[PDB]
Amino acid sequence: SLPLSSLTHVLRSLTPNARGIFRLLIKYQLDNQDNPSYIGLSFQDFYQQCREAFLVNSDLTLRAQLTEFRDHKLIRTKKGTDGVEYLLIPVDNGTLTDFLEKEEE
Repeated sequence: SLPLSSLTHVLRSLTPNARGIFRLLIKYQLDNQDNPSYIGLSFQDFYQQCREAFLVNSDLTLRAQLTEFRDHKLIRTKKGTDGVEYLLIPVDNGTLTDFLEKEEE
């Protein structure tokens, strides 16, 4: 797993909204970490959530952003029973927690 400081270093060269996007995805993973049936959010679901937080306004920009995240190994996808891609972050949840506690006091 990637350490907190490498994670921060990747994120600091992105835009404010990209950081928001990543934090929103963290929050979903951490809030559901004790549920073995949570396998992540679909793109359409996450897109709508990002749109409601004024983090993104097009399919295109979100998709570009997730693709950049994947190349940095900050997202992974897993196909559901339905053939739909579900989004998770392949970083230890302790590290992700520490990240949120720094990104606000």
